[PDB]
Amino acid sequence: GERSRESILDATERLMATKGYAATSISDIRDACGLAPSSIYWHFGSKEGVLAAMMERGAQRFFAAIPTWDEAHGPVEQRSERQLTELVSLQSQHPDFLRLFYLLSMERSQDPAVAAVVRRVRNTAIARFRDSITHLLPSDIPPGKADLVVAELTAFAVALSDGVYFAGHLEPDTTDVERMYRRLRQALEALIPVLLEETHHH
Amino acid sequence: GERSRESILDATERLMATKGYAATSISDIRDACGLAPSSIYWHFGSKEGVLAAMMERGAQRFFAAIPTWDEAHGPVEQRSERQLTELVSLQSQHPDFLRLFYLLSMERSQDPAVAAVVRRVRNTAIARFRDSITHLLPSDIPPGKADLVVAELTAFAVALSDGVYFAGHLEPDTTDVERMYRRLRQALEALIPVLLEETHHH
Ligand code: NA
Ligand code: NA
Repeated sequence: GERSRESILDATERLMATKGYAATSISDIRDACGLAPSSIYWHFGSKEGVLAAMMERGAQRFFAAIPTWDEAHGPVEQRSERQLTELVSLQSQHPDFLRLFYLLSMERSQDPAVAAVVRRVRNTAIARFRDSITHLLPSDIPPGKADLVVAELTAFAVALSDGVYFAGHLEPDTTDVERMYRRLRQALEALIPVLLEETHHH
Repeated sequence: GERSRESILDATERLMATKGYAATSISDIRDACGLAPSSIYWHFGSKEGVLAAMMERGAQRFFAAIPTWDEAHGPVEQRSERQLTELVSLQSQHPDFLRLFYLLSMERSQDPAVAAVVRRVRNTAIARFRDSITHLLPSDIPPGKADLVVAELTAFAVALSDGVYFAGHLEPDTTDVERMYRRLRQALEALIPVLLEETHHH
């Protein structure tokens, strides 16, 4: 099934870019990838399902290009910096999967299969941020306390990172993605002791 | 013109909530507000124009409920805190105008009149954040340098604030809006000396 699916998604991607969503028909997609409407529906159920799958595939490619903490090479002190430089580079490309993700997340989606796609991509991003953020804390924090601090830091980072995409979309000419992320790293470093102490009100 | 417009927007708001955008017809809107399709088109041009105007009106109500720095009362040291508490309160309601703003900003919009609406709302938010952020700096910063630092802080705040809405939409049950904004205020306080020093590389 995989290869047919890839071909459908490639064609729909190019078509939507060209014509927009509304003007792109299943028949246009067939014309471009050589698979009959019957075969397209069999794989994606609907046009909206195709868009959702195109968004997920973009997301998977994005995440695969960012090393997990264990995959990052070089000194363990600089693994955090390697991850971040890959994020910066991918984000500064302004990838279309993100536009699609934010759009689908805000739409009150007609096709009920879209929500699961949105949820999966979102949870992956949160888990990936969590992964790297755990390594910013001192290693002597009791694990439960660390889980709390990391969760909060992770939400802050995910929020800032979401906003960076909007800045790139709406202020493309004045937005330095590398610099925004540097500010995030700096904010996280500062917030760590704050969260450690405020949490001690437990 | 004002009062007819308000009535059209009220009706479309209720209708979209109920049926969704696609299922809401101009005729449904007429049925609900008592203004003929001819009069609806005269004011908004198209259905998309109605949605854009509904989004802007929501935004205007939102901004009007947040005091400018000069409007805030109480000690000038606590004006920043008053502004922020109103922001927290409005954001924690998860207002629909924001969903619409993010959606319209991500859509490749068919009606060319929508972009100007998006631009206006966005510029207002940036100016409002800028306004309050200027008061976080020491008063002895040379004005030009302050403009730079404030701009950067403003972009960071706008980005974090955008992300807070996504957290409220996608992690509603685990997102504390007051706490996220407290973290933003704390991050800004920490970033100020960082930006002052890094800027001294000019
Ligand atoms: Na994509
Ligand atoms: Na609205």
